Amino acid sequence: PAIPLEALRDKALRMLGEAVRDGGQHARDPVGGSVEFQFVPVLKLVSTLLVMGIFGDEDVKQILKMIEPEVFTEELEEGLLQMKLPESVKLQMCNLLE
Amino acid sequence: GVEIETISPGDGRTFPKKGQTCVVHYTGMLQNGKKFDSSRDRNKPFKFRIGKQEVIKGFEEGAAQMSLGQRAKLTCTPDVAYGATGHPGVIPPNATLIFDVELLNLE
Amino acid sequence: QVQLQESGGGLMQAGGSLRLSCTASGSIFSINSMGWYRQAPGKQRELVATITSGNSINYADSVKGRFTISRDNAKNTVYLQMNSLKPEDTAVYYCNADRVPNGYNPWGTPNDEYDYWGQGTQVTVS
Amino acid sequence: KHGRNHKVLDVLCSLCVCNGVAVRSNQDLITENLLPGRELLLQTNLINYVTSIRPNIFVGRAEGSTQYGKWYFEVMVDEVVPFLTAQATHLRVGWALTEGYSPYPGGGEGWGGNGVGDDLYSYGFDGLHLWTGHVARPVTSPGQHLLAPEDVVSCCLDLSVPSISFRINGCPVQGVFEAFNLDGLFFPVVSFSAGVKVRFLLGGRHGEFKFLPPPGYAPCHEAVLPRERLRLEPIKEYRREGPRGPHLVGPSRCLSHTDFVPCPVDTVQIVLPPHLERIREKLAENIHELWALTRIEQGWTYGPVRDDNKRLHPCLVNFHSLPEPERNYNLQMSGETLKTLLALGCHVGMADEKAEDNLKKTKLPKTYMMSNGYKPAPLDLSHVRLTPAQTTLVDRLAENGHNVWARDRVAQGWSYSAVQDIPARRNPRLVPYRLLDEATKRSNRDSLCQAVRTLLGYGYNIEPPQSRWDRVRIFRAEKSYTVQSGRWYFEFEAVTTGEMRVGWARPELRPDVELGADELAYVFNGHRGQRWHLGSEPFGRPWQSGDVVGCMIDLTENTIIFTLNGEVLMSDSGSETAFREIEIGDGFLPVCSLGPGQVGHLNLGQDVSSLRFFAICGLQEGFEPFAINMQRPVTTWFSKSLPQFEPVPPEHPHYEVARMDGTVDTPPCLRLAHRTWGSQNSLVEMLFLRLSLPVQFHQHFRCTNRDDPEIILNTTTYYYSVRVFAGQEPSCVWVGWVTPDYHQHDMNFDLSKVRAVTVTMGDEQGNVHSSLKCSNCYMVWGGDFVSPGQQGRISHTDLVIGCLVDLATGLMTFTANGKESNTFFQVEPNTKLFPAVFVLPTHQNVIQFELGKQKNIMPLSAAMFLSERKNPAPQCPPRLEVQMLMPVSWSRMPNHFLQVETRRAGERLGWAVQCQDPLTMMALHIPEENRCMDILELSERLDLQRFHSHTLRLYRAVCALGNNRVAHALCSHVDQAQLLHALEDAH
Repeated sequence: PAIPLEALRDKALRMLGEAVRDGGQHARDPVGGSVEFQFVPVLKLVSTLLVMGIFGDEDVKQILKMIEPEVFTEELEEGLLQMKLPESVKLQMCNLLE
Repeated sequence: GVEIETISPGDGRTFPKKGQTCVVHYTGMLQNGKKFDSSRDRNKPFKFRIGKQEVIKGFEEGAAQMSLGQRAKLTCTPDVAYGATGHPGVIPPNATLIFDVELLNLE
Repeated sequence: QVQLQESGGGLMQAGGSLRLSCTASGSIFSINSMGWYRQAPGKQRELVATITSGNSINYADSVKGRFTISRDNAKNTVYLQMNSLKPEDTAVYYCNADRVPNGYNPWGTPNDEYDYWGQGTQVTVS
Repeated sequence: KHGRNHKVLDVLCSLCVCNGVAVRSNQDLITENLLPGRELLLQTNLINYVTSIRPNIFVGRAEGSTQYGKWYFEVMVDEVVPFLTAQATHLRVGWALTEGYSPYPGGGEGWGGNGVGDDLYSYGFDGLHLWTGHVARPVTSPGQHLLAPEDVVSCCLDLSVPSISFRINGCPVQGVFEAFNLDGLFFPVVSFSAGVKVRFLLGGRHGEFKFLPPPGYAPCHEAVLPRERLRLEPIKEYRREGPRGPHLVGPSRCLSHTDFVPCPVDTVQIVLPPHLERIREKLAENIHELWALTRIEQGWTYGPVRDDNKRLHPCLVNFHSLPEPERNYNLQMSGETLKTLLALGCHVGMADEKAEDNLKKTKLPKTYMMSNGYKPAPLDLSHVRLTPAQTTLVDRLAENGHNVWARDRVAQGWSYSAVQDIPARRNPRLVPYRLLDEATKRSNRDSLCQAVRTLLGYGYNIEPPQSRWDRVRIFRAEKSYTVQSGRWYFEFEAVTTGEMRVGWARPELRPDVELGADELAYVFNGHRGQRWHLGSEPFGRPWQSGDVVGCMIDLTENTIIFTLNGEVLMSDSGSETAFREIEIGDGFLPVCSLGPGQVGHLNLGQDVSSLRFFAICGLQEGFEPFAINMQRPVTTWFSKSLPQFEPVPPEHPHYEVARMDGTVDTPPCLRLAHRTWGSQNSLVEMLFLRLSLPVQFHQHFRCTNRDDPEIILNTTTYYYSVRVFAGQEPSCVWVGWVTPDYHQHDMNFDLSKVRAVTVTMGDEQGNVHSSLKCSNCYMVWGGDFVSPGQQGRISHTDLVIGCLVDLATGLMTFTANGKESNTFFQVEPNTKLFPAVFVLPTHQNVIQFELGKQKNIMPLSAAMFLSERKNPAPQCPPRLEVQMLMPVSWSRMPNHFLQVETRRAGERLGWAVQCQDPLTMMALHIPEENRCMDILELSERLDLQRFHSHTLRLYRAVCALGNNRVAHALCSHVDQAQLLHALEDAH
């Protein structure tokens, strides 16, 4: 069954953009009650949407600056790698970088 | 089998005849008050060609039955609905269907 | 409680004597002044002489005719006698058994509001 | 047949997929069986918030009440945005009852969004149809169109005979409400779900009527009380938007229909002492001196031409030298005052000393320009002043006099209206003395104030002789925020001084139990100062308006510290800490209990700069502001005082439920027994019990000792019995059924308290073709129905009341002890009824639910359970249990509220209520109870959270491994709007 791919496209990276800055803002109350429960479902959705090829090159560029703006910015204050992450978030990030 | 209950009148002069696309924002609700369908959640009007047999017969009749901008209640009896088998996992077999149909536009 | 049985007023020419009868049957108090309070077509209800329980006459705003009001205290039947009908008296007449005799009120405001109104009889004037 | 248990969902999920290989037959069978019913799983759907706005006008009917019977108002729609969200824009107009109209934002009966309909207390009408009892009933109207811009709904309320009539664009509707309960006060009310602009038109300056009021119907603006100004307000709010932020608001001091009735004290029966002849003579003479003096002081200065003409009414000096009628009129003056004194408890006295001689008996002005002018005022104020106790006695005597005057007028037929109108017999000062304006109060006690002080000067010895569990509202932090270590600081400002206890409560906090009375709370009541852990303890001092308490907890040092405006409230012993030793336990939460008419500001400290006095107290003492980094505002939980059925706990210290098995010559029955009957702390109060599962009537109402199996297989008569154990008096038993919206926790209950309304559809000619009836509970009157008997009042028989219910015909017939009771009901199609009994305990064993059958009768287990639809064996599955009506339950406060802008646009332009910004919540509907809650409320309801998560996994498993057919089937239940909202939802 069909759901708007453009809607899920923009909403996935917008939600993850708010999520990483929510985590970096020292959230005493995470979105799902924990950093794991805040990042893991969003990273599952982002990885599925990226492997399906829905996202365009500009969206992939913003995801690269999301994961790490250290090098992925072409010639997110803190990348998702640098902040402390639970093991489930690490697994989903491993799939994404795979 | 099918009755149209006017909720809000439209213009009352141009009725969709055979040969054009019918654009509708329906809200399919069950027999039991338990909603099973709506199009505004998908944020997409249901555009279907009239007479080409791609809606349930009851909905097809109820759509020719009304005019532009004219909100109405399409009561689709199981006879003009799925009926004996229903829709698997959506509508139970032998159920009355009751529709908040809204003909927003024609092309 | 205090119900003012108000009899009808006849229709007759200007200058004709007519007795208007009303009985304020009820509590034995706050009935001492049974003057009528006749409300005119389109105008504020004008006050007819509210004679005390001893039939003490007073001046009122509607005294342009006689307005000889003689309440028979034997049965508390106020008899407002009208010898000289005028184009003012063609009004709906309303006996009022109010507490204040002759408007004299050395009392308080709730007491002043102890006024029982009548049924109303239109006494038209020919 | 065993309740919502998540291991069965796990079993189904295991059936779906086997080691990464999907069993298509199992997946399709599960999707075909469990899903289309929509009766076992918790359904979820996106609903829209609905807000109700009323005018402050309250009109009711009571025996001897001052209120007028017939009233009328209008609503002028000016803008509607149909389908601003995915759901249609809710907009209804009608009346509503102050007794039980509680439209809390979010949740409610059905799928939520309750408005002027959706309950038996409020009756509404949108453009097509009217609404009551959560039932929509099409009513014929000329336009036959939903409420659109430029539409004038004229609503009329007749109370003499119960009727709520409607008039759409002048032409009346063909169907009206009738024969409803008149207890409580009716008020106009419009409900809307944003995208709505409406204009209240109440008659007069407060909105000019577009159409004429029906003959005999007064404009609604005439019932605004003299102490209040007409304005548009929400019905019941637990929150408000004050300048500093969200102001928590307690319950309301709402009036009642019996408040408008006058109740005086009888004085005619009171006898008069010799003090009457001794003192009342000179007292009445003083009152004549008062009247004479006020007329001598210009205005009504007397002239000798006539005795009592216009402006020259004073006559015969200050002495009572009048002829016998007027003489007695002057004599009884202070005599009636003496009667009211002796009726209200004041004691008559006498001048033991020469008090009268000390009184000068001559006014200081002494103008006396005329012989009648002579006024001998004794200067009683100068000699003896007025004690404040004496002034309060003056107020009580004035109240008695004004109340008996109101009784005199209502006997004569004088109703109340703000606009003064003599021929209509309506006055603006006719309300009882409590609701009187202060100007009229002064006008009434003008002479009494002097009369009483003159009584004192003459040496008299005169001297001075709402709903339970809705009293307070408790707002607490969410149980997910239970702090178990550290030092925390949350502030609470007291906008209205009163009973607004503030402190820290444990996560397990009873909603109905008063805050701090039990060990579950550690609070401070600033009304008088006292702290509460197990009881009142003198501490600190009472606060004032604007005073803020910086409540502190040190869980490292096991202490709790209260402070007022940065100054630490010292205990009676002298220590700063209110509680020197507190166990950590299961955590603590910021908690507050506001009383009626109380406003507080619970500032947790999201913004440290917004947190006032924190630098003085809390900063540099090691107190982190509670909820400081938490970006979302802390979700709060308020003690919703709406009665709701919850299962009887096994740990209840007063009642116990026994699951007695079937055996032989006995059906499966559920016994209720008073655990602590006939002992100390025995709670003897009305008990509202129901069976947790309902029976649903046949949808399409078709015309339709040896047992006959064919008849038991074709029959639709499913019923049971209720057995009243010997000892429980039948006068306090109510056997019957309840609809799933019965919410009446009435401690003094009978069948006259039953909600009821007859919706009558007629045609254009007026002939009635439909007279449908609505009631939230259909029970035979056990409280009045029982076999007669001279002795043996504790009869050996159990008064077995059977509850014959035909699901097809709808016949609800009741039998008792083998005889058919005359009571019988007939309800509409698609009705769910719970087998319910209301009893007041009177014995150790009171009553029991006998779930059985009879000859050619099929049991109630067939009625509730579909798997046993044709099984004649009576059964008691673990789902079927007894539920008692709880008085209060916790409810989550929504994060955001519908911002409604109300303002008086003009005299013509009336009042203007506009809601524009939309708000939606993802509801969770409990299909067998017909009630929805917020899906965000599941953060504390961990019993339903697990089951719903397993339901989500069951969906995810039936649509697993490329089962796109079942994926389509799942889109019907969980749609993409719900999915996207769940994606974007943070709480």
